[PDB]
Amino acid sequence: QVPTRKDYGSKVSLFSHLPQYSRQNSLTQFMSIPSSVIHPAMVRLGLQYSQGLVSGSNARCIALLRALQQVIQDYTTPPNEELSRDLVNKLKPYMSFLTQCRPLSASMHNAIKFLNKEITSVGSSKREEEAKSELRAAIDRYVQEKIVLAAQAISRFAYQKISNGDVILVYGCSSLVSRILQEAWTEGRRFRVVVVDSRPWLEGRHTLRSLVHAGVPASYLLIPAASYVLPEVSKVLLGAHALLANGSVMSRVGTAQLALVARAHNVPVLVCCETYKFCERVQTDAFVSNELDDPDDLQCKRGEHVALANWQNHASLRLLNLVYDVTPPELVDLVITELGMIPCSSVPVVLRVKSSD
Amino acid sequence: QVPTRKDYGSKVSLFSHLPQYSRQNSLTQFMSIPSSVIHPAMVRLGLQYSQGLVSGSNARCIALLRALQQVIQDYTTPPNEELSRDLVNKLKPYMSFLTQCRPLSASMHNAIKFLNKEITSVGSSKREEEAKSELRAAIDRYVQEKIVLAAQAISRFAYQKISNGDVILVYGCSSLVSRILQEAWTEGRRFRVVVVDSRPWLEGRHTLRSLVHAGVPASYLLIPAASYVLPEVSKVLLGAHALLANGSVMSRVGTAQLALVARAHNVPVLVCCETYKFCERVQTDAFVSNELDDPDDLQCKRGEHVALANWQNHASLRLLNLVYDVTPPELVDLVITELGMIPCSSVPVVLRVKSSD
Amino acid sequence: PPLQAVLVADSFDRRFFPISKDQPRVLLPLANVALIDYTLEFLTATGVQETFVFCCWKAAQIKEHLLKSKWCRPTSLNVVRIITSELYRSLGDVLRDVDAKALVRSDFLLVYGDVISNINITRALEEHRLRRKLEKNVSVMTMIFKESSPSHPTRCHEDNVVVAVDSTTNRVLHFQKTQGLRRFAFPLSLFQGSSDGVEVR
Amino acid sequence: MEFQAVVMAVGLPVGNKPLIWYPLNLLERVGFEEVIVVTTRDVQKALCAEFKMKMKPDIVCIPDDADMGTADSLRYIYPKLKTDVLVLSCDLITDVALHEVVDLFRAYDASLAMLMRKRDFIGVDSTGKRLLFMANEADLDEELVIKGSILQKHPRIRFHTGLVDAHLYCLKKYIVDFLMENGSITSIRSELIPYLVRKQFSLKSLDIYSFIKEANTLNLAPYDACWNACRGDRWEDLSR
Amino acid sequence: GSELSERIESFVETLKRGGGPRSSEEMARETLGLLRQIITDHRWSNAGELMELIRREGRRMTAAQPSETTVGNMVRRVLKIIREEYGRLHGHYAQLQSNIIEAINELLVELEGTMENIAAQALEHIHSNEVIMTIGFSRTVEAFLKEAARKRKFHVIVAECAPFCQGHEMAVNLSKAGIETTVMTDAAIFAVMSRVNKVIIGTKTILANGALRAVTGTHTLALAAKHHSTPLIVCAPMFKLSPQFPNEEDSFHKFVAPEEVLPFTEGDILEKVSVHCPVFDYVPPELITLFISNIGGNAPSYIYRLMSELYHPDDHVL
Amino acid sequence: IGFSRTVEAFLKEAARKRKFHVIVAECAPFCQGHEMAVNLSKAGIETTVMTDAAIFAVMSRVNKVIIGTKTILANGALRAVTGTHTLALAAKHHSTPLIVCAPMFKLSPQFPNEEDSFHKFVAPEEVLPFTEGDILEKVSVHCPVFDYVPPELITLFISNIGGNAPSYIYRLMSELYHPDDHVL
Ligand SMILES: O=C(COc1ccc(Cl)cc1)N[C@H]1CC[C@H](NC(=O)COc2ccc(Cl)cc2)CC1
Repeated sequence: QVPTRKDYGSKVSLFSHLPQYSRQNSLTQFMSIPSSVIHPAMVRLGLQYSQGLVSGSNARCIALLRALQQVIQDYTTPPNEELSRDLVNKLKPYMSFLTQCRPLSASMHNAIKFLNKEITSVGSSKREEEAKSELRAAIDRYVQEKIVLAAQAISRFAYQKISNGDVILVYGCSSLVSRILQEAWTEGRRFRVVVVDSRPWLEGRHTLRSLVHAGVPASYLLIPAASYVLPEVSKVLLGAHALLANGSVMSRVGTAQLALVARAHNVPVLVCCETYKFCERVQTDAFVSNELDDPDDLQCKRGEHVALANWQNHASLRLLNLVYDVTPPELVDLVITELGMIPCSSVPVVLRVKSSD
Repeated sequence: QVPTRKDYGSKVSLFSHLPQYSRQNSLTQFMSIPSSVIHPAMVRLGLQYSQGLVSGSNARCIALLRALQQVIQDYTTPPNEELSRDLVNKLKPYMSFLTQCRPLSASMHNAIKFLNKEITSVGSSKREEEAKSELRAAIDRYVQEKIVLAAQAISRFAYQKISNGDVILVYGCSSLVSRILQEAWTEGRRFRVVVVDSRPWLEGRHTLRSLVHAGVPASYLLIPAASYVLPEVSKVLLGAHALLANGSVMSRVGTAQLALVARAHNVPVLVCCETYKFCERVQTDAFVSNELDDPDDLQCKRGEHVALANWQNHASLRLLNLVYDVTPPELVDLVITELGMIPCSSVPVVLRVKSSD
Repeated sequence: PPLQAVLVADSFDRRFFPISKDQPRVLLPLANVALIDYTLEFLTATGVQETFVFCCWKAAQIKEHLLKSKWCRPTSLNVVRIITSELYRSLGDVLRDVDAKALVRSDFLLVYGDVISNINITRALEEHRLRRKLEKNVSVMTMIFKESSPSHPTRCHEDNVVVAVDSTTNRVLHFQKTQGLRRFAFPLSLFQGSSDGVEVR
Repeated sequence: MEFQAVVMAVGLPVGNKPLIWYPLNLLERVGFEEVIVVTTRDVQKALCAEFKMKMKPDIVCIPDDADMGTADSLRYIYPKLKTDVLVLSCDLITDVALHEVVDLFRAYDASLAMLMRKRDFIGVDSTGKRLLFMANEADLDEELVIKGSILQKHPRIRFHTGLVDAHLYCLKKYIVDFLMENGSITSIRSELIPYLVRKQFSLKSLDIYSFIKEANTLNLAPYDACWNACRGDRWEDLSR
Repeated sequence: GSELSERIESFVETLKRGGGPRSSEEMARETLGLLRQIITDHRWSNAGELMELIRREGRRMTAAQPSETTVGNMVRRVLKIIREEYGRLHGHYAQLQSNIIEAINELLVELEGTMENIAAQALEHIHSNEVIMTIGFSRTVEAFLKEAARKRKFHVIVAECAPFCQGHEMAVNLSKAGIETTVMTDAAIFAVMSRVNKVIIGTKTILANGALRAVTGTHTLALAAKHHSTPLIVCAPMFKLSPQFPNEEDSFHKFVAPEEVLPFTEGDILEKVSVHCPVFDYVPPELITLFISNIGGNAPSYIYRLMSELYHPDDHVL
Repeated sequence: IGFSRTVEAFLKEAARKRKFHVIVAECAPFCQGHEMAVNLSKAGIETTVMTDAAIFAVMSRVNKVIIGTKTILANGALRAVTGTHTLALAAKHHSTPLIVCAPMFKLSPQFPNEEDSFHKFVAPEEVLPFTEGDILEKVSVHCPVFDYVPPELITLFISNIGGNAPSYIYRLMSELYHPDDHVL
């Protein structure tokens, strides 16, 4: 049915268990053009995930829920079966194909868990299209509140903290931090934002655009210049991708390093994360569970001295591009959630609130 | 000629470059009974070193200088050859044999360097036995001052530091710390000493017997229970074997660990070392220059089921007992030499006033 | 088989004088606890199911001290047997009383009432049962000793012993005390009878 | 030079090969470039001409007297020795690696180090190397006596009964100095063993060491061990 | 009657004399069987009478071995089971009794599958070519490593404990599975801590601070791992979690005979020396990174909530 | 970090008798660590190539840090290729020793706080290219190619005369330079 993608390049000895694919090849070379095993919306989601077009975690979860809406809308019921078991038996190859396209983010895992909890809690007294419209209404109501209302609450809690004349440091590309800065600039705060970026995504330029289309004075620099700009920086605002059970912040790879330099410069860090990006899964390093992007992404254009062009001919050469890392809970001060300003030590306890217990 | 010893057991992958010998193995199985390649005093020193009978650094250097005195006393000069070159050309196989029996202490290395500088400074216009008696008197004066005058000076500098009602922690076996405690008990200070020991040497019983026979109230303890006694302990005294140019303290293996737990309990560290045990060689860990003892010394008889007896049947089993380790220079407070009380930051600086400059 | 023990609750040494002329020497407390409670605790800790307390002098006081203790309670595992007679005067008369009354069954523990120990003797019991089934009931006594240096302040001049042992089968060949003897005489028939090794202890 | 090997001949080559050839070959294998050999004169004073007919590198054969002992043999060569003495005998064919007794002589700096291989009751400390007592009933009126100081300093002493002396000693300079200063000793095997064993039971003292081997055995002067010598030399001299 | 009395007092003298049974899960199963035998052979009308009966026996059971806290917090969890079911039936003689029995069977079927759930979650904490450091001997960390080595290749530095070298058991039981382990002493911990990537240890008792008492020498390991900033994994079950605060009560450390430190053949220097052997050690919660139990991973800043999910504050002094 | 012929020569001859691993991290202004990676991979030292943002992501496994520098200051501090103060902070957090393989012609008496002339700023094209858009007018892009490391984040210097402490740089300063020539 669905084969597995071949591992590209020479893997790191410390990252031998984690998969490392390539973007130049995809899994649909040995698949049907009218997609029979996987849904067409699911293969469209996998193609727009594997090529790097949708890389933000909120955008990934939103496109995943839209593809799930297209799956449920194009779903029929077979004889001698129930929806609550056939749907969970059919969605698991879809999620496994999505995992084989790209390692899933934590928001996608919690969306899968919430969808499983929702589609197993439907009654057999309901009809087919009645339950389908109920599940579609539950999906877009859920994404509506726990994206837009959570982002508005986090921005309102961040407006009463950002002062006038402040210097804010951001890193990476995210919807929530850029929305916070846009609403703070339009609501009355006068500040300037320092953008920190890292190779090879160069995605912070995106939110740099999101700082100049709103009229905020911005400053663009990279992670070696963070040590130079952090004496000037008063506050650091970060976009968390996943929060773990011990209070750790699983995020983009230049965050724990950036938080350590910010603590060394006595600048408090402020991560922004919602409850649906939490995890009961816990890790303490960036080695047991991490995403490995392409080894061919690290080469550069400095004249015509591309040294990492024929890197595979060297047998004793290893190439590694980490995506996510883990911050220790000793470094991060604030977690600004829609329930308020909590520390990292309150990350699983809110989960006890978010498990209806 | 002398062959290379058979290295015993399965070595650690991080300790592949350092040799690991055995005490049931000895080098003289394929050597002459009238020792012609090696001196009889030198092979006697190698047998006293290989079996573990002489383990203290000052005792090793004193027995080395006595063997060197017997070498110089039993030395002859061949025709058309000078003493200042033939002596350094003949002593290097002796020191290679001594290194092959056991990895040398740094006091032995500094004694080798001082003897090479002394016998290089002999003019060829001098006679044979006149220069031999001059070098024997130089060796005698060197060991005389840099043992007993250094020990009396360090004991006098430690007598004005130890107060009344104090409690002192010691570790391992050292002649200098035991002489300090004996002279402080006999000169008027009233204190009690906590002795910390560790496997597999169990050399803390030697300084325990040295403290009980002096009339000092003693307390015998091990290295895991030292964290139980360091809230009680007011001062930690240690016997250093070598001090490196960054300020690291090379001694017995439970030193930097004990100094870290003493700093965690806010107990100051007082190493006692002489100026001839310094090094221009520097290392930052216990992995690039260290001694490896027998792997069969770690076994114990706790009942009827000695488990590390036939350890060589398991291919994935490694046995290791580190002898020397270094300390971070921010952990040790005092360095008491015959020039006075210095920090570790003046370990090479005293070398600058001990290099005739 | 059930483990038995004969306890001699009256040392007929005339040493604790005039200390023992008020209360007997087994009721002497070390630290809040008399010696008979230590001995009965050691006997119930090693696994003795039934003991035999043999007290002769001031034995009503020992009966008064031992009945209100833990080892006469019905909830205790180790049952005791207080046997008092004003006729016996030494340990040999105690064991001939044991043989005449037919009390013990198989391999009891001869112990005094004033012994402080925590020795797990069940290994020595297994070795003695090994030797009684191998030698066919010829191995008679297994004397339990403890490694201590000759300079130790525990063992005094009146209690120092020297033993000569066959070191491969662990049997006693010679046994003598050092009371008033600077020289020690060892017979030579020990060496000619057993030539499989010998060690003095 | 560290050692000067001395081979005794007091009542000889009766076997499949010469009885003098095995000790000398053993000596000339591991070092011993110059060997001092003492000739026999009790049975017949003509074996020295039989001793100078071998093919060794260098031998020192001296004439001796008829009525003489091993202590008198060491007192006779006293002005010609300047280092430690390593005593041997003629009827001693040993497959034991010689370097154990020399390792025990060098490592502990002993005053006498000897080799035995499984009458004379010996007591050696629990380490198995340092001896403390040795006695026989040829000179004992009482059965056996043990000093109290050696029991206070060494609490367990392992005794051995079937051990025989292979007559391979390692004497120092002051031992031979005291032997030359005390002319009352005639047999050094009963003199240097028992007097030094008594004087070691004194801190600053002397050390006596022994190696109990389990590979081969020596021979005797009588015909009791003359039957196993050919059987030993037929299976042990092929490797040598 | 008499059988229950002698079983109770046999258990209390077994905990007084030595370690019977060997490891803690066996003793927790024996304690639950003893408590169900207590509640199946008694008479009560109100829940508070049985509460004070369980408290009166638990006072003697903690007065037997105060270092053995498994019986104490197991008795306290059973008391909270009594209080929860009395609260849910108050808002009751045989139905309540059978409900207590089925809750004890729920506790048994959760207590039997603790190590297998820790092994099931072991794979998300171990990566390939990893340097692990272990102190003491424990079946939980051994099952953790022998499950994680089924698909991963790493290294384990098991360290022996200086009073009695219990880690030789774990070393010769791990090397049969091919871990490439290394045996050393505890005098080399900070000597090797510069190369240790992760420290995975067990414990004896989780305290209410998040602190823990464990085998001795592991507070030194926690200090060295805080110095080198490596995370700590505490492979602990859910019956080693006790509400006893560290500096609250006495009898924290278990002192044993000094034979294992200094033998009796030392000489007359034994009478002028003070030899103590604490076989346990105290680790504060700030030196601990992560706890791993059968329900997953928890922070030391969360254990108190588990306290409120397993214990009541009136039963703390018991 | 960065590229220096002393450190790559160090590693490429130290791999002649030992087998180990070197992780050459590139620096964002000019990725010169690719040249060091392809020069060390020809010697076979199992070279791992990473970015500059994963240092604390990989500091949990790095045993020691062997870097070069551009200029050693008088107090033991050093300017070097940018991003290495972050590496020194992470190595101080993980307590791993730092090896500064530096010669003695990079030893300068110039103090850090002296007329603010520390960093060398270069063109911001390598950080933000000229084809970014109209957003280059309302942005402030700086590219410092050097960074400041205090002596408390340094364990050991390695010069041609041997190993020295950061508590010993004043003695080499007074042995190689005169205090009357600090103004030049
Ligand atoms: O060999 C061992 C044994 O470890 C010990 C055994 C015993 C003792 Cl006492 C001390 C250490 N451990 C290995 C484990 C992988 C590591 N690292 C590598 O192999 C590769 O290094 C890299 C490469 C890339 C990255 Cl991103 C990180 C590390 C080297 C050492």
